[PDB]
Order: sequence, then C-alpha cells, then structure tokens
Amino acid sequence: MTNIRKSHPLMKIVNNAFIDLPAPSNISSWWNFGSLLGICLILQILTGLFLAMHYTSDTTTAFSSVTHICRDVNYGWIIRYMHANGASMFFICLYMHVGRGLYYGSYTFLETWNIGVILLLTVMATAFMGYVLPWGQMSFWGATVITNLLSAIPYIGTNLVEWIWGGFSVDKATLTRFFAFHFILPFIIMAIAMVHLLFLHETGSNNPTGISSDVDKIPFHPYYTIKDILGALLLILALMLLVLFAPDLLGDPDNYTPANPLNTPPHIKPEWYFLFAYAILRSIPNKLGGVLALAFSILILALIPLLHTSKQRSMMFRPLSQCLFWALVADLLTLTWIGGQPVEHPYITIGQLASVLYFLLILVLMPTAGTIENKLLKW
Amino acid sequence: MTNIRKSHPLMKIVNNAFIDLPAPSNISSWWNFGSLLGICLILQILTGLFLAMHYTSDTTTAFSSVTHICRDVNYGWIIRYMHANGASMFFICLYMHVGRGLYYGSYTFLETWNIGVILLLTVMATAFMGYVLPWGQMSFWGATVITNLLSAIPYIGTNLVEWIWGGFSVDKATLTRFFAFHFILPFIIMAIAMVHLLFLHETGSNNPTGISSDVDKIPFHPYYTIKDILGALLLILALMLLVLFAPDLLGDPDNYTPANPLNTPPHIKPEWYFLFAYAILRSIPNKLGGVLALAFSILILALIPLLHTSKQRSMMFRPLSQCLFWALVADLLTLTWIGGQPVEHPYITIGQLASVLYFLLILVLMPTAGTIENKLLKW
Amino acid sequence: GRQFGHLTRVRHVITYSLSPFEQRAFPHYFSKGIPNVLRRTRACILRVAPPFVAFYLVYTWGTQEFEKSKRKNPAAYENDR
Amino acid sequence: AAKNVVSQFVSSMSASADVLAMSKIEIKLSDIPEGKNMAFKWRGKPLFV
Amino acid sequence: RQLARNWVPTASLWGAVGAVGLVWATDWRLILDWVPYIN
Amino acid sequence: VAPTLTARLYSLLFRRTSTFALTIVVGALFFERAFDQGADAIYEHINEGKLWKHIKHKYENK
Amino acid sequence: SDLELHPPSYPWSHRGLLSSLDHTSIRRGFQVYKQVCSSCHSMDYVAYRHLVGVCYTEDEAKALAEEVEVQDGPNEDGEMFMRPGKLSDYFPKPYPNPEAARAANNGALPPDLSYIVRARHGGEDYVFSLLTGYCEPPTGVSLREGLYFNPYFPGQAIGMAPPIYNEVLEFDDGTPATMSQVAKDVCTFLRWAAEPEHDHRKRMGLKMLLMMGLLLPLVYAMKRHKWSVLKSRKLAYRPPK
Ligand code: HEC
Ligand code: HEM
Ligand code: HEM
Ligand code: HEM
Ligand code: HEM
Ligand code: FES
Repeated sequence: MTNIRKSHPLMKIVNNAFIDLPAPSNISSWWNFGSLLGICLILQILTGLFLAMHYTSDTTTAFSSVTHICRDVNYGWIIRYMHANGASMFFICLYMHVGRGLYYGSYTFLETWNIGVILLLTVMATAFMGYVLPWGQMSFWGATVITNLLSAIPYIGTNLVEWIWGGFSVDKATLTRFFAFHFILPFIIMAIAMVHLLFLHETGSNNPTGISSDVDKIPFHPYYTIKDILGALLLILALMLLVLFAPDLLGDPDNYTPANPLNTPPHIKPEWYFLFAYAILRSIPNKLGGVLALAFSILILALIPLLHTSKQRSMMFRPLSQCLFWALVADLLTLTWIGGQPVEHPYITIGQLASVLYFLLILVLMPTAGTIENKLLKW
Repeated sequence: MTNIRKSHPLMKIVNNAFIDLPAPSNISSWWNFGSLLGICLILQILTGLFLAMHYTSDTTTAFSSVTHICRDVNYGWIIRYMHANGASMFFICLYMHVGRGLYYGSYTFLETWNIGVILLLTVMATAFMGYVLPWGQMSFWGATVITNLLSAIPYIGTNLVEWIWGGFSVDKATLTRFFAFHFILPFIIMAIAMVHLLFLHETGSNNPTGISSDVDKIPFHPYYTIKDILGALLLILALMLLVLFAPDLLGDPDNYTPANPLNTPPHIKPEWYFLFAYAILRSIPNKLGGVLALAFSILILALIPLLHTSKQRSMMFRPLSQCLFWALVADLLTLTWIGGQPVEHPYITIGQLASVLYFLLILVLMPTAGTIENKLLKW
Repeated sequence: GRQFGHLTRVRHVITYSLSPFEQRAFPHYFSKGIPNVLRRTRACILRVAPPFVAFYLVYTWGTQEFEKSKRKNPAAYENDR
Repeated sequence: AAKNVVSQFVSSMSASADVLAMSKIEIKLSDIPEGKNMAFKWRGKPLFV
Repeated sequence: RQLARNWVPTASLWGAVGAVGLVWATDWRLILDWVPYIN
Repeated sequence: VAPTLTARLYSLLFRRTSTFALTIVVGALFFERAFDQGADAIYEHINEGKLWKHIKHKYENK
Repeated sequence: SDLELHPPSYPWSHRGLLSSLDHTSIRRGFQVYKQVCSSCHSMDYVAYRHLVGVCYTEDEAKALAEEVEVQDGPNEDGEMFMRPGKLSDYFPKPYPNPEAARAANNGALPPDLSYIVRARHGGEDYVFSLLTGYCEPPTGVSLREGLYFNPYFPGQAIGMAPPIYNEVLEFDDGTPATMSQVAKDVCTFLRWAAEPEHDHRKRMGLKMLLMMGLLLPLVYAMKRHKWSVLKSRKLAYRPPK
C-alpha cells in the first residue's frame, strides 16, 4: 500500500467497507432493494426538512399552514407531494426487502435478522405519527382509535393512555408532542441502519442458490455500483410518474376537512399499507385478546429462525416449500382488501377465515413442509 | 480470547476503543474536560428535548408559550433553567478545553486539531440561533444586528441577507427557520464528535511534560473512569448551585419584554461568552474591514500549527513562552469587559489598543519567543 | 496493531506495589500535604500574578477616568459661561 | 436534471409570494396637501408623510 | 527544479472549466444573449 | 481515407480528460438553451386559445 | 346504506394527460361565485392575487377588488381599513361566526368551498351532476321542509335550495346563461382553486418525459457495457488428473 490514498486519512479505510467488499457473482435484481431503501430514506430527510421550515405546530395554526404551503410558497406544492408519496414508495420497497429475506432463506443470519425486525418496527411508528400532523379529519379520529385502543391493559391501562395524551383527549398538547417526535425519530433509524449494515460485512451477502459462494467473488466498485444507480433511476419515475400526473391516487384518504370532534366520518381507515394489520383486529370479538394478535402479528417474524426445518437454505429448490409461500402472498393481499371493506356479514366471516389461515401457514405448514422433503430425497 | 465476551457481537470490540485504550500515567485534572464536554452535550439534548414538546414556533404564540412553561407545567421551571444555564456551563468547559490545547502544545496533532476548529465553529452557531427562539426584546434586535451586519459583502451582500430573512425583516418566517435549525443541528455536532475522537485513538493522548510516554501506560477502565465520574460530579453542583439558588445571575440579559420593532433598548449586547468577539468589531471604524477581523478572529487558531517555532513541545518548560501566554489571558478577559461597556472615549481608545496587542501576541511575539530559547540552550 | 503488546522495549526495570487494602486512603494527608501545596504554589505565582494585576489597575483607573468625564458636567466647563 | 431541482429547493427558502405582495404597498395619491398631510406604514414602521 | 510540465496546460483548462461552470452554475448578467436568452 | 467523425472527435476531445470534462459543460450549456425553448411550443401548440398567452390578446392594453 | 349513485365520468377539457384548463370559461366561473355562492358558502383560502391565471390584468383586478371589501377600519386607529388597498385581502365571509352561519341556515352548516373538490369523493363530477339532479320525491317518501330530495347527496335530503334556473345571470362575455352552461363553468372554477399549480405542473410532466427518454436506454447501454466482460466468461477444467 505505497502512496495508496486509501490509508492516509484513516476514515477512508473505513470507506473500503464498500468499494472492495467482495460480493457473489450471480445476484438477481431483487437484491437492489438494499440501496433503494437508503435513498428513499435520504430523500425523505431533506424533503422532510424543507417542509418543517414552513410548518407550524398548533391546534389553531397547523391546518392553515399546510394550506399556506400548497398555495403561496414557490415550488411549495412539489415538496409536500414528494414527502407524502415518498412514504408509500418507501414501504413498497420495504416489504420486498423482507420478501427476499424469506424466500431465499437469508434469515439464517441470526443477528442481522433481528436488528432487521426492530428497524422495521420503528418505521411503522414514525410513518404513523407524521400522519397525524396535518390535523385533518382522518388524522383526528384515526388518532383516537389507535391510541385509545391501548387502554386494553388490565390495570395501568387507564392511566398509561391519559399520560400520552397529556389530558383527557386529543387536544393541543397531544399534537405538539407528535411533531417533536416525528421530527427527531428518523435520525435514530439512520443510527441503527449503520449498525444493521455492520454485522453483514462479516459474513458477506447470501446468494440466490443458497450455496456458500466462497470460490466466486467480485469487486463491488465497477459492477454493482452501476446496477444500483440503474436501480436508483427507475425509482424516480415510479416516484415522479405518481407524484406528478396523479397526485391523489395513492393518496387514498379523501379528507382535508378541519377536524371537528363532534362530527364523525362514516368510514374510517388508516392509509393503505397499514390496513391488513388493522384488519386482523376486527376479527377478534374479545377486546384484550384482540390487541395481542396485532402485537403478535409482526413479532412472529423474530421466531422464524427457530423454524428452519430442512437441510438446504433456499426455497428455490423446494417446490412444496415454494408452493405454500405464494398462498401466503395472496393471503396478505386478501387481508388488505378485507379491512378496506365495511363490517357486513359477507365480509365478516371471510376475515375470520383468512386470519387463522395466515398463522396456520407460517406456524404449522411451512415448518412441516421441510420435514417431508428431507424424507423424500433420502437425506 | 477464549470465550471472552468482547468478541462475540463485533460491536463490543469497537467498544474496546475505550476500556483498554492505553493512556499516560501522569495526567492533570485539566484533561477531565475531555469528558465534561460530552456530558454537558448529552444533558442538553434530553433537556433540550422536553422543552420542545411544549414549545411552539409562531410570532403570535412563541412568547406566550414560554410563559406557559414556567407557570403551568409540573416541574416546568427546572428544565428551562437547566437548558439555558446548561449552555453557559457548556462554554466555560469548552474554552478550557482549548486552553489545555495550547499550553501543552497538543496542537502538534495536526488533523485532530483542525476538526477541533470546525467543531467549535459550529457550536457558536447553534448556541446563537436558539437564543433567538424566546422572541424577547433582546432576541429581536440582537437578531437584526448580527445578520444585517453581513450585508458588508460588496455585491451579493444585499441579496444574500434578504434570502435568509425570507423577506425584508425579521418577521415570521425568519423565526420558524431558526427553530428547525436549532433543533436538528446539535445532532451533526454529535456526528462530528465521533469523528473528532477517532484520529485520536491512533496516536493516543499527549501528556503534561510533552514527552513521548511510550514506556509508561495504564488501562483506562479501573483508573480514569472513576476520575471522570468524580469530574462528572463536580459539574452538577456547579450546574445546580447556579441554576437553583441564583437563576438569573449568569442570565445577565434582563429583557423579557415582548419584542416591539418600534422601541429600541438603550443598551444591546449578546450574552456574555460572545462579547469579546463583538468587542473586536466596534474597534474598526471601516465597516467591511471590520467584519473580516471578526471572521479572522477565530480562524487564526487553524494557523497556529505552522508557528511551532521550537524544539520542545510543552510550554511547561519555557518560562518566556509561558510568560507571554498569561498576558494573552488577561488580554481576552479585558476584551470581555470592554465590549460590555458603552462607547465613550475612555473605553473607545482602550479597545483599539487591546485589539492590536491581541494579534501581536499570537502572531508575532510567541513565534519569536521560541526562537530565542533555542539559541539560549545552545540547541 | 494491538495496543499493549508491541508498545516499546524496556529492560531491567523492576516495580513493587501493595494491595489497596494493606495501605491507607490518606498517608498523612494534612501533615505531609500542606507544605507540598506551598512550595508548588510559589513556583508559578511569580509567573502568573503580574499580568492580572495590570488588568485590575486598568479596570479601576478606567472607571474613575470614565466617571469624571460624564458625571461632572461643570468640571472642565463650569456653569459660568 | 441537476441544476433545476437544486434551484427548485433553494427557491423555496428565498421568498414567499405572500410577503412579497406586502412589500411597498403605500402608493400615496391622497395625503392632505400643504404642510400637514397625513400618513402611512410601509415596511413595519410608520411616522409621517 | 522547476519544470512545470503539461500540468500547466492541464491546470489552465481546469481553471477555465469551473469559470464557465459558475456562469452556467448561476445566472446573473445572464450574459450577452448569444443564442437564445429569454427577455 | 479520412478518419470517421468519431476517429477525429476522440483524438481532439475525449483524449485529454480536461477537454473531456470541459466539453460536457458547454454541451449542457447550449443544450438547455435550445432544449427548453422547444418543449414549450410543443406543449403550447397543444393548448390553443386555452391560455391568456393567446387569450390575453382579447383584453390586454384594453 | 342509501344507495350512492356515482357520477358518470364526463369528458373534461383538462381530463387528458397534457390537457390544460380553459381560462376563458373560468372568468365566468368566478363571476358566478361573486353572484350566488356569496350568500352562504365562503372561501377563506384565496386572495385577490389571481392576476393572470384567470387572465384578469392587474389593473382590472384592482378595480375588481376595490369594490368588494371590507368593513370598518376605525377601531381606535387599530384595525384593517375600508377598500382593501392592494389585492392582499382574502375573500370576505358572509358570516362572522359558525353560529351566525348555522342560524340562518336552519341548523344546516354550509361547508367551505375552497378545496371541496378534492374533499368529497368522486371528483368534480360529483358537484356538477349534483347541482344538475333534482328529482321529484318517489311515492311513499317524506322530507323536512328545507330538505329537498336529491339522489346523489348521501342522505338524499338537502337544505340547499336549488340555486340554478335557466339564466340566473348575465355574463361578462354575454354567452347565453344556461342551467347546463352556467353549472359547468363553475365546476371548472373550483377545480382551479383546489390546485392553483395545475396548469403549471404538467409542463414538467411533459418536460421530464422528454428528458427521461434519453437516460434509461443510455444508462442501460452502460450497464451491459461493463458487465459484458462477465457474460463473456469461458471456463475449462484442465486437471493434471
Ligand atoms: C340558499 C343559500 C345557498 C346558496 C345560494 C348556495 N348554497 Fe350551496 N348549500 C347551501 C347550504 C346551507 C348547503 C349545505 C346544506 C346541507 O348540507 O344540508 C349547501 C350545499 C352545498 C354543497 C354540498 C355541501 C355538502 O354537504 O356536501 C355544495 C358543494 C354547495 N352547496 C355549493 C354551492 C354552489 C356551487 C352554489 C352556487 C350555485 C351554492 N352552493 C349556492 C346553501 C347555499
Ligand atoms: C423515514 C422518514 C420519514 C417518514 C416515513 C415520514 C413520513 C411522513 C408522513 C407519512 C407524513 C404525513 C404525510 C402528509 O401529511 O402528507 C409526514 C409529514 C411530515 N414530515 Fe415526515 N417523514 C419522514 C421524515 C421526516 C423528516 C426527517 C422530517 C423533518 C426534517 C419530517 C417532517 C415532516 C413534517 C413537518 C411533516 C408535516 C408536513 C406534512 O405532513 O404535510 N419528516 N412525514
Ligand atoms: C430502513 C430499513 C432497512 C434498511 C435501510 C436496510 C438496508 C439494508 C441494506 C443496505 C442491506 C445490504 C443490501 C442487502 O443485503 O440487501 C440489508 C441487508 C439485509 N437486511 Fe436490511 N434494510 C432495512 C430493513 C430490513 C428489515 C426490516 C429486515 C428484516 C426484518 C432486514 C433484513 C435484512 C437482511 C436479512 C439483509 C441481508 C440479506 C442478504 O444479505 O441476502 N432489513 N439491509
Ligand atoms: C449543543 C446543544 C444545544 C445548545 C448549545 C442549546 C442552546 C440553547 C440555548 C442557548 C437556548 C436559549 C436559552 C433560553 O432561551 O433560555 C436554547 C433554547 C432551546 N433549545 Fe437548545 N440547545 C441545544 C440543544 C437543543 C436540543 C437538542 C433541542 C431539542 C431537542 C433544543 C431545543 C431548544 C428549544 C426548543 C429551545 C427554546 C426553549 C427556550 O429557549 O426556552 N436545544 N437552546
Ligand atoms: C463539542 C466539542 C468537543 C468535544 C465533544 C471534544 C471532545 C474531546 C474528547 C472527549 C477528547 C479526548 C479527551 C481529551 O483528549 O481531552 C478530545 C481531545 C481533543 N480535542 Fe476535543 N472536544 C471538543 C472540542 C474541541 C475543540 C474545539 C478543539 C480545538 C479547537 C479540540 C481539540 C482537541 C484536542 C487537541 C484534543 C487532544 C488533546 C490531547 O490528547 O492532549 N476539541 N476532545
Ligand atoms: S449598525 Fe447601526 S449601530 Fe452599528
């Protein structure tokens, strides 16, 4: 390393965690969602910032101010639309970034998975709170439902809720909080991210066949750096095309009306990416037991590594283990549309049915599927 | 390293940058200000946070809201007083943390010094903006003076100012900005800090005699960890004793009156730690040339390493090089009280005198002092 | 590389020490100490005090010279003419 | 594609379109003739004119 | 020595690289129109 | 034979990395000046009489 | 569970991708507001700043403004003023207060019309056919006096008396005033108030595409260029074995 400029400030040797990080040869495009999360994250914080400079947190002000942006501020309309739609284009990435996780059995990495779980669990909190900030009608009641739901806890419930509200209801001081949180909190996600990426550098990436790739490696600079850029580009359209021609399409909530606590909207739902979770809840008639499922919905992702039941990592070689997996996809997709429907006996029964199936696939079938095929191949 | 728990998560080997970091044996208490900056920094962000939850940024609201904290919020009065006085106890540390820098000649570390310079230069910006937020009288005019001063630039000046203001004057949108900045910006300081500490781990600390300490080193865990805690404790009193018995002492600005653009206060000054800089300015009659000095005031700290003129690092062994240095202390101390005085002719002349002396010590005398003593000792 | 192994080479340097229990938290703190403070207070004080002294004079002198000028208007020009 | 967007963000901070409408609004064409006239209030301040 | 080699014609251009850059970077005098320049 | 337009071009420009950089700047320079002007007409030609640019002629300067 | 009909999608001069609004019709569309909606439904969120959007030239707008405005102006030298001055004002409200609003409305509450386009479902077509449709009550249904039966409205009982009849007005243009012609001309206006940036944004909508046609192939050109060394590999296993 003679006059290699990579040593001289030390910090650049830390920057050879990228450039020479060896990688597998064969990598499907499905591994591009590594980057496209990050860039969807950065593009927030900036566009997340220049909204803050004109926003104001007050029960009296807030809604007026958001009016004030789209009308009077030069280029003020693009930003608000990049930010909001920049949320949805964030999840649609995020889920895929889990999907690759299972179907190739990347969860075998035991630590990096977990930090994965938390890192999800935080976002769902952030992308919630902000959704209150506009203080519109669907924000007000959609605030009461989610929080007041938490009263289910047997004893400390009644106090613990009133604590967060800072009062009896969702009036001012409940707003001001949810600004100061939704502001800071992404930075922490950025903090964890540079941890969540760390452990990965020890074992390198997995690769589609589920085989130790040792004999075949490639420099990271000339090759995958382009492919991410190419990946980075297709996002923009998918972001622009949506945000530019059809603003309100995925902006499915129709309600800009200033919140009136007296009135109630006939139908009330979160925005789309939440629905299925909220759909789980309606199933259980028993209130307390109902909440647990919703909490237990995601956490099961942490228990999956205990269920690795077979002798080969991938699902690309297991037809059965592949067969079921897709049914789980439609099963979720079902839940989405279910919750987006009124609670009327043709729907009611259905959600109750799809609920059990969901767990039954993950928690029983899939761990069994691997057992048979071991027996088949004579393993 | 058999079953040493320090490997197993990798992140803990990164945490042996503390515990076994070898250190010199003899270390004066003057090296405790390494930590006491950090803790004064953390203690901000928290106490800096729980103010945000009840603060509101509006021309109409803001001042009312700060009223609302000291009156109506349970334990609301301590926090505001910890935060503000937690600023002054931050600088009084910070300067010492530079003072140790010169007098032992630690600046010989060439990179870590520079990152030191920036890391200062940022704080002075933050601890400014926040001081606008209360929107009191001394905040309003103290805002106009500092910013409008920047118009001195020959051509782009007139626009560049109006840009930051977002208008012709300091009305609303000038406030909302300075909240969203003063909120985020400390995190960046925390970002740099973990860089500014990095390079240090390569060369280890210096030690009072200015000698390579190699033969004598000590584990960092059993010994200095206590001493910092002991150091960490004496702060609290010095913070508490001030914030508890005598709130407004160092709170020298007397002005809570809601800002009226029409009226003007008879005397106008920044809070104390700024004054000397602001005192430099009054000296120069010529406006443009005046501003440069103020900018050139600090930056000279970066040029000091070029001036290392002698064959031995410390100033503990150079009586002359020590003799002058103390005069520089009073010289600053002079400037402080000078700016804190009206601009009548007994004062006027003085500041002009102390101004030249200041540079003359740093920029001429001290680099000469080392030359003679080399010649004396027969070097 | 690793910090402690390779630091430097030292030869034939012997060290002795006691448990912290065997010995005391204050081996004649006041008696042996109070002289030690003095002999090391004076070595610096020659080099430290004088500059501050200069300041305080200026400060006092400055105020007086300031005072006479403003406070007494009928000083240089008295009220006759 | 670079220069526009950069120039677009920075075009957010610079100036509102509302405040700009409140700049130099006093058109006059009234007063009170002779030496007394009336008055106004331009950029915040207000005295006599 | 000092032979300043093509580094000089090198640097010379690079200096002219950014000089045009700022003009392109910014606007100001928009610059004597010289192929379209809006009013 | 004479060198194909590229064979010239490569020797004159893209060889020296300075020029290879410089040419890019002036390129985008002229580019935006012509490019943006065309895009308007195409759009504007789509909407006729739907914009004051045409409409304003009915009432402008009375 | 009132059957909610849906507005059948009409063509719209702005319906297409690169389609724009017709400003000419907007002038009419505004004129209606000042005439009729002035009674009850207000718009808080818009100033007189219109100038060239609806084509009103600054002179015209000023005179257009200086009739309308505001009250008072002498409250011990603190307050506002008559005759707005510049365009700075917002639009005068018919009501001081939600209560005084509701009282005259016989318990009904007129909603704000500013963004009401994007508020209600169905887009603007909702409004147009709504104001269009007024039917005769079916046999066997009763209503409250103020309430009028209209199918689109969710409860199908509305306290709004139908505003429109053939030729309620005369137009600045002079085009015949028709219940159909009048109605649409409004339903264009509101569509502009809910997104004043409308006609401006689609420029990029076009202009980014023409930009973007270049890159995607070009970038895709490079990608295969670099990788072309990998996809050209050949292996052979030549053991001394
Ligand atoms: C007679 C006074 C009055 C007139 C004039 C008037 N409105 Fe109405 N209108 C009302 C009231 C009051 C309501 C709401 C009553 C209700 O919701 O039961 C209403 C309903 C509406 C609604 C639907 C409100 C909702 O609840 O969804 C719209 C949109 C509307 N008016 C727009 C207009 C338009 C456009 C005009 C001009 C043609 C107009 N108004 C003129 C009184 C009026
Ligand atoms: C992962 C990062 C982020 C996510 C997922 C996120 C998500 C959201 C969402 C969903 C909204 C509501 C959208 C809407 O109301 O139209 C929102 C609004 C907002 N966000 Fe964020 N945001 C993020 C980062 C930030 C950052 C870093 C900031 C500040 C620097 C920020 C400031 C705001 C503000 C002020 C609003 C209110 C403006 C508005 O909603 O119109 N956000 N954010
Ligand atoms: C903001 C959230 C996230 C960010 C920024 C992020 C970022 C990344 C990046 C950049 C990589 C390296 C590229 C790659 O391996 O694909 C990665 C790997 C990985 N992440 Fe995340 N990810 C996030 C969320 C998650 C979540 C929620 C999970 C699991 C619940 C997860 C699990 C993984 C796994 C298993 C890998 C390695 C897979 C492999 O190497 O084959 N990540 N993540
Ligand atoms: C190095 C870190 C910080 C410094 C030097 C600092 C300094 C200051 C100063 C000097 C003030 C004005 C004091 C006063 O008005 O009484 C202030 C106020 C304020 N600071 Fe900070 N602050 C820091 C960190 C933070 C953080 C991290 C936050 C938010 C989480 C924060 C939020 C605020 C707020 C809301 C105010 C207005 C409250 C008030 O001034 O009464 N500050 N800060
Ligand atoms: C928020 C600001 C700062 C923080 C958090 C900070 C923190 C630290 C810490 C923890 C150390 C290690 C302990 C020590 O060596 O004393 C250190 C070392 C040092 N810092 Fe900073 N410091 C800050 C500001 C500065 C500034 C402003 C300068 C110079 C302009 C500076 C120059 C140095 C130097 C020279 C050392 C090493 C001295 C030696 O090892 O003998 N620091 N700093
Ligand atoms: S700038 Fe007005 S007094 Fe110094």
